[PDB]
Amino acid sequence: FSDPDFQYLAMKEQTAAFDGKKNCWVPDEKEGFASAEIQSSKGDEITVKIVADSSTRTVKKDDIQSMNPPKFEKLEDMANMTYLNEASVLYNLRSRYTSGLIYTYSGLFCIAVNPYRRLPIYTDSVIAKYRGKRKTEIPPHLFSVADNAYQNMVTDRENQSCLITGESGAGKTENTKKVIMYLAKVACAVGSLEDQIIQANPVLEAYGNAKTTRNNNSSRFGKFIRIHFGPTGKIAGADIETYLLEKSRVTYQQSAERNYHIFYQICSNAIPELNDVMLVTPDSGLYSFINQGCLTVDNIDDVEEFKLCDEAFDILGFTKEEKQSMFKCTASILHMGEMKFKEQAESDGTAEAEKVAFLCGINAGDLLKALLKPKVKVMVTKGQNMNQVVNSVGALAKSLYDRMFNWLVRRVNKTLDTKAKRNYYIGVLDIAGFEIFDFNSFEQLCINYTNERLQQFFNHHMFILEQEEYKKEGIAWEDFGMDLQMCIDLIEKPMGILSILEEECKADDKSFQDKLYQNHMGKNRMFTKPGKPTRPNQGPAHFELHHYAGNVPYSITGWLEKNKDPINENVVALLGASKEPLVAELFKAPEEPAFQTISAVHRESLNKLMKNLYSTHPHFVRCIIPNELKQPGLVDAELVLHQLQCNGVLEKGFPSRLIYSEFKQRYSILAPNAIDGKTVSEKILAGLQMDPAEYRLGTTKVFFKAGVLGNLEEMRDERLSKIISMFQAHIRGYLIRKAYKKLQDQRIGLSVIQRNIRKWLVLRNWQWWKLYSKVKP
Amino acid sequence: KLSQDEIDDLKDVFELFDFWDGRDGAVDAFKLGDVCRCLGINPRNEDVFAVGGTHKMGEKSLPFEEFLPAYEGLMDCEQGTFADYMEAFKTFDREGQGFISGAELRHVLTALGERLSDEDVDEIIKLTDLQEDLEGNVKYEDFVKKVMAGPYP
Amino acid sequence: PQKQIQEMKEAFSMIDVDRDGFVSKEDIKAISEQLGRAPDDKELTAMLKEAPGPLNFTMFLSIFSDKLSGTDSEETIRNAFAMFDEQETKKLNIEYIKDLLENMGDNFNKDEMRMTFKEAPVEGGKFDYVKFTAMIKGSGEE
Ligand SMILES: Nc1ncnc2c1ncn2[C@@H]1O[C@H](COP(=O)(O)OP(=O)(O)NP(=O)(O)O)[C@@H](O)[C@H]1O
Ligand SMILES: [Ca+2]
Ligand SMILES: [Mg+2]
Ligand SMILES: [Mg+2]
Repeated sequence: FSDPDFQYLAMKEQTAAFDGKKNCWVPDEKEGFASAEIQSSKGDEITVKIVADSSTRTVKKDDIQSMNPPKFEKLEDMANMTYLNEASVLYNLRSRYTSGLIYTYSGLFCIAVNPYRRLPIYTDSVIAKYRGKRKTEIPPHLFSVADNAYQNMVTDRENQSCLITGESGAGKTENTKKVIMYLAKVACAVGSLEDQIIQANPVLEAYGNAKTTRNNNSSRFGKFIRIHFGPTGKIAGADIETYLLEKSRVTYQQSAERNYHIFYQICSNAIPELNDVMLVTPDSGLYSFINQGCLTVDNIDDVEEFKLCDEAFDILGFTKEEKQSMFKCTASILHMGEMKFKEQAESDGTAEAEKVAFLCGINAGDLLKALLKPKVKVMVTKGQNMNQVVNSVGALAKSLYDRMFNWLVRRVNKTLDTKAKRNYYIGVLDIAGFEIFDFNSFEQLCINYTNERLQQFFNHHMFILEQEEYKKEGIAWEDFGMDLQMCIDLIEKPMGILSILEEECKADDKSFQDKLYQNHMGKNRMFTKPGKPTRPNQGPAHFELHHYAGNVPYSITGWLEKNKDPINENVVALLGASKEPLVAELFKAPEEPAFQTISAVHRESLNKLMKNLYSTHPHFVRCIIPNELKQPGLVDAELVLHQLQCNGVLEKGFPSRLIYSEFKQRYSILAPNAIDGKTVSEKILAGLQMDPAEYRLGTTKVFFKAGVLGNLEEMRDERLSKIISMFQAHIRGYLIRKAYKKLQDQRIGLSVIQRNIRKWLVLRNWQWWKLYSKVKP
Repeated sequence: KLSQDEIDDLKDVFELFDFWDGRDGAVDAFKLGDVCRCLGINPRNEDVFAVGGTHKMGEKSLPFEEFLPAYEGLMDCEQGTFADYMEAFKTFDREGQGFISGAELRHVLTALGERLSDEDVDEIIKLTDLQEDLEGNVKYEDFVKKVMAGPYP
Repeated sequence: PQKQIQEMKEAFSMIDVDRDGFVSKEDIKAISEQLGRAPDDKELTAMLKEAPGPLNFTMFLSIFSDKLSGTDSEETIRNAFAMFDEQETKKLNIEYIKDLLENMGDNFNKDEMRMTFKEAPVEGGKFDYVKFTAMIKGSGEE
């Protein structure tokens, strides 16, 4: 079973000479970590020679990093490594990436560093070559993984979940798909409910996604598709619950960025019959609500895809009517983004504004009347002015694009809902991630709140793989990130932001800002005031805070409204009852007339999310953004690493595993009494007087609480200054004695000298000596 | 505490110092620690600075009865054992072979701990008759036995 | 010893003018102002009380020999120095030895040093102890 279609899926040298402690990794500035062969020592400073650059430099011995040998290179599973450290992880992958593999594993973590070009890895042939294959045989592929989740759903009999994450333009969204696309090729009988589900993308991706400075296809909603099954076979059904679409986009497009794909694909002229159904001139160009930034996405065809959208939309079992009834609503925004004014009245060209009427089925004139400055209930009316009016128009634009998106999805769930016997499900999540920008307020907070919650489920499953060597290495040990829930809580707990933006909401900005600081502020480790870390192109905030990714400075400006939408009641009421089904439905009076602030639903939506995740045997996938250039094959060290910093490698509160073989060359100095004997330390341990719940001696390794292994370094430090200065004092004494004899002799000699002399100076003052000398002729 | 014949092992060597300061019945705190070395000891300068002791020459001088509580205090002082002097020179042996080049060795004690004047280091080597190979490395293991195993063996 | 007492002898002719063979008060102060300056009266007498017994060559030779006693030999001096000329230069640094005698030891005193070096053989900084010795007591030279 090898090498037919394995060209970019899964020998060479064994040997070119590697040495042992002579070779290692060194911090480069361009390549992150560059390879080197050492030359000499001098304390902290270490002289080492760069391998294939060939020129030497100074280096602290604590930046130097261990490196693995050859037959251990371009490794399938990094868990099976000697040096799973920074400069090693960043290597292996690079080696594999640059070599046509994108997928790799590290413990129970998936690694696909995004290849910006298309790839043959997806052929049914391959798919076939996969299902039923145990993990350790076939080279690394999302397939292998996607498979074993069912391999596992059946036999173990429970739901599994598959969380696919990484940064933006990483590949989350692009695999989530490839995934349902796989599961698909295992069911058929003897355009297909299978082929119907596959289409649910082009729909939601059309309306939902958008081109971002980063990635031309960035999502804007949290997705979590569930895929159930029958007691036996292929699927029984599936469903979709989305999370927090960007409402903002609809009206504003950050420069060099655009609005949702559909909008632009609506003016491409694929089916001109509709130009007239749309009352729209097919030029993307000078419409407003959708062109603040690029209007063209290169290597992305608006007609072809749109057609594909229409085409798909049908297989969804959407009537010709339902089909149209969407485009329609969608076009109406293009137009309202137009309704001029001049005043509290001036509706310049009530000629376009004329137009929204035919589309919703509400006389436009009735509508421009009833809410240019028209009224509300208690009903009364009061002068709507030239600006909110403008800022009340988008109130309507967005306040719908959401009700519409909502509907669309809610409707897809309807045709994907066969009610056959359902037993288990493979839930796939394709959600956001943590983001820190030069400005982060509210929208940009929940992405974070939702993730924090996602970290609990993360290490929830680590404490667990952790007790997987409390079994492996015979030891029973008896918070470790107990402030994390002190963040979770800080935010979601009852006397918190949420419990308030919801509660304290005579509401203006500081009425709201005051409670916050006064209550769990001033005094919390996490919830603290701001300062300047110099965010660069960076700007304005009011509060700071810590997340398992670091901190991020927030603002609170106009949120009590930000958590809501000002659909001017009667505009609504008027829209409420109109003739266009979708429209009329999208604005129905309640169960009955005579609720929502964005979180009541999200906290609700989210809570629900979690609940189910814990009802599943998760599987983690990790998406790495090779580089900033959208170019395949390129590697941007400084970025890759940034990413590895918070997912599967160091920077949370657990025991510091350590092999004896190391504990020796390490702290052996804190207890100098021994003679091998792997027990060379049990002694150092006691030979220190340590309170030991604080540690556990497993077999080939040792586990300490936090700051334990920390103090050892702090002691080992202060311990060797002494031990050196001691041996220095020794040398010093050996000197003062190497010469004492010498000294004492002289002490004599001098006594001779300043004695005879002190007399040869009396002899010449003795009356008689003079006289004698007076005469020796 | 020390014995009477010991209170003598102190009268005898201080009558050499009261000498080289001038027979007056006093000596200079600066020279203190030095005397304490002649008496088979190796206190640390930080130490001698506790027991009275003085930085630069001529600052404060002392007679026997004060120069006494010195020795004794500086007597109950921590000294080093062979291990210490090896379980600490190991953190500089990368080959683990048991060598430390001279260029380094110098730095070790000339740059770390209670730094040593290049001078001392030059003599202390002359005396201990040290030497390096063609690789320029030295077998420190020994060196620590010579210096530990005193002047005249 | 030899010439030493014979030298000391040939000297007695000298001192004694009456050549009575005894050196009286009125017998000293004379040859005194005969070779330079004379003493004081009492000085004279105070010089005769030092002659417990009256004045002859053997009571003379006595009080004299009664001094160059508690003094070391010569090579024991021409060597006591040597202990500080480690490299055998047969000379010391005039600020060295000098440093010695006044700051450390049996503290000489200025008056003492001044009077000590007032005629010491210093060359370009180098105090020649070999001869400061060879003469502190009397070199062999002829
Ligand atoms: N294996 C892959 N092969 C080819 N192209 C890919 C692959 N993974 C991702 N891409 C490309 O990279 C782009 C980024 O994917 P995308 O789904 O937009 O990222 P993301 O992680 O979901 N970010 P966002 O949706 O903005 O939160 C895709 O639209 C494709 O252009
Ligand atoms: Ca003295
Ligand atoms: Mg996406
Ligand atoms: Mg006479």
